[PDB]
Amino acid sequence: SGFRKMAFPSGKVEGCMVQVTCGTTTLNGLWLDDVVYCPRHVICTSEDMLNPNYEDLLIRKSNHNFLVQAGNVQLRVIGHSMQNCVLKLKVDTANPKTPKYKFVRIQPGQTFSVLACYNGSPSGVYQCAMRPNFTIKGSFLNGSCGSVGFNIDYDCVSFCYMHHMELPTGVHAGTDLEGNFYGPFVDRQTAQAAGTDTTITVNVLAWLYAAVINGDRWFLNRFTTTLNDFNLVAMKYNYEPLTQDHVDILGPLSAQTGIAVLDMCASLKELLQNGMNGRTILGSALLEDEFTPFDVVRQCSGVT
Amino acid sequence: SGFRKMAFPSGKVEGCMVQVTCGTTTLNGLWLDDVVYCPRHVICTSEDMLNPNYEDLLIRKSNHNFLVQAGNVQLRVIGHSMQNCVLKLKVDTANPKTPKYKFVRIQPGQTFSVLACYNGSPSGVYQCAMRPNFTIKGSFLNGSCGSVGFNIDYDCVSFCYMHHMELPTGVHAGTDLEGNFYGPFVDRQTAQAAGTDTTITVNVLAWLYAAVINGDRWFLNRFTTTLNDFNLVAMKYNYEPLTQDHVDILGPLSAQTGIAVLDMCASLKELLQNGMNGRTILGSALLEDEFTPFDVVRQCSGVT
Ligand SMILES: *C(=O)[C@H](C[C@@H]1CCNC1=O)NC(=O)[C@H](Cc1cccc(F)c1)NC(=O)c1cc2ccccc2[nH]1
Ligand SMILES: *C(=O)[C@H](C[C@@H]1CCNC1=O)NC(=O)[C@H](Cc1cccc(F)c1)NC(=O)c1cc2ccccc2[nH]1
Repeated sequence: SGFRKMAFPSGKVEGCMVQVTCGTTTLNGLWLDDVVYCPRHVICTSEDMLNPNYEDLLIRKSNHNFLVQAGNVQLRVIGHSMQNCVLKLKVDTANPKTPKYKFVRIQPGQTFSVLACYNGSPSGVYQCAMRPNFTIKGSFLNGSCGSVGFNIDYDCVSFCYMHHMELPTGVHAGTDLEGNFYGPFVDRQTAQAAGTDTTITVNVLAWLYAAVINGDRWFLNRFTTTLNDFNLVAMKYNYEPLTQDHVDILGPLSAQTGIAVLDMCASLKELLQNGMNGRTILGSALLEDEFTPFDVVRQCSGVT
Repeated sequence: SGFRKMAFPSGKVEGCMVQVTCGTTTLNGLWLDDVVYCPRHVICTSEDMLNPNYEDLLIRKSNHNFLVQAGNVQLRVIGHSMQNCVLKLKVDTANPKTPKYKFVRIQPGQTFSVLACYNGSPSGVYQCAMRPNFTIKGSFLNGSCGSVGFNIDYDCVSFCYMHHMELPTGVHAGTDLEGNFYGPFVDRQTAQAAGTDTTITVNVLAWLYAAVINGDRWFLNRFTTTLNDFNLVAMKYNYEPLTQDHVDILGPLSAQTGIAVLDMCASLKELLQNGMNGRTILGSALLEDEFTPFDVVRQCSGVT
């Protein structure tokens, strides 16, 4: 029993983190086979950022301008190129610790683990969701850029996020490992800001099922609702509409608990309209939306 | 910016997890140098548990009854012995991935990372506090016993927890790596139950400082309180008394924010007496007590 925000074990990713330095900027890189991936803004000066032409900036660099350090070993850079907003530094040594991996882009509402790193050294691991507005609510300081987000399936690391920047509200923005930003953000100095966000309804329902599996039942009721009536309530409280695919995805959890999805939706409607009246669910006094149905199933196996 | 429940990178511990099987029981072990540590209840049958004499049970075992598997390699057991509630299996191979390590016992109120494992394979990592009542609110299923808790300092893993059991309320109990239980729990079948718990006051104050560093200020006020008057309020709300050492430990965070510790205590008193009035702090609608002052400093460096 119990339910925690749990990250994937980070060792397979730790073995891939290196330090990349260009000029006076140091940040992190991801070393897979004979390529090190890092944010292209490593090549910028501060004044470069309010109007950078990266093609020009990169054409003025050579391999020797990039210092790559893996632990206490310098890696010789033998080529450089830019893929969208990431820099690919070819090095003369394949990482012997390269895991099986994939570069996957994730959807809003999906979760992943972040290995925060500084100076190529891992500092902490935590779980994050991609928000509907394509930001993440991370924990990142100066020097954390190039830290990555990932999921692990069997033996395979699916990398889905590289960290680039912090927005004015304190939330975070980055790219997939192809260098393509999540959301309408850019690696140049602008007034860019997070757009309006919404709550991930299917994840809240998943977490209510986690709570039932863990013995929190006080919010259940005998009522049901229709999908349409629920989604009228969702709209009013800035929750994302629930689809029939979401209902289908919640099928296993509904079967395990014996609580139909639209019955649980009637409970969520009551919670939105009434609040908790001083009670908690899984140790929270808010409705939590950063657990997917898969996160709940993986963690709550066989408690029944 | 940002503030997350962050665990330590788990790779150094992943390299130490193995599977231990005795009879029909499989659980996890910790392989350091040429010793594998695991819960001694691995040698018990189900009926053994309501009244086990472990000295007798172990005197009836031999090395060949213990199957130890590190990944896909069987480790030959060449000795066995029992230290309090842990079993030490000497194997004929030193773990080449042994980190620098220590066995440290932690205090209630301190935090650590848990690497949940099944069948010797790491599944997830999360941060936990040792509660005042010596339980932990973990996330553990059948097969998770022998999973460990730890902190990492520079290159050194301080192991502080091995998992043994789940209590009736769904919280968890275990030992230090010397096999000595945290709290008044035993590895035999009893009606044992978690005792009354309390909130870790110094950690709540630390988290309020984290919130200030991250721009949540609405709960601040111009008032101060005395330590005595605060502790009268603490007693009423089942919070642990605040000591002058706690005040001293909060000194750096107080200096960084410019908010005297007893000023922050006056804010906490107001929050306990009034609630939050629909507001949140660092994304929570409850006062959070599983971050130590060191956790906050490590994570919130230089946001100022
Ligand atoms: C990389 O290590 C670093 C991580 C930041 C630092 C603080 N917290 C984080 O997550 N990233 C930067 O320094 C980037 C660089 C950059 C990227 C894209 C466009 C840019 F103009 C600059 N800068 C920021 O994250 C940044 C800059 C400003 C200015 C004003 C308000 C907010 C803000 N965020
Ligand atoms: C080890 O893998 C396993 C981990 C448990 C399983 C469920 N969630 C966990 O964290 N631990 C056990 O099976 C232990 C064995 C044990 C240890 C000490 C004394 C014992 F009598 C048995 N058993 C339990 O955790 C347990 C047994 C019972 C019975 C009734 C109520 C609660 C309870 N917990």
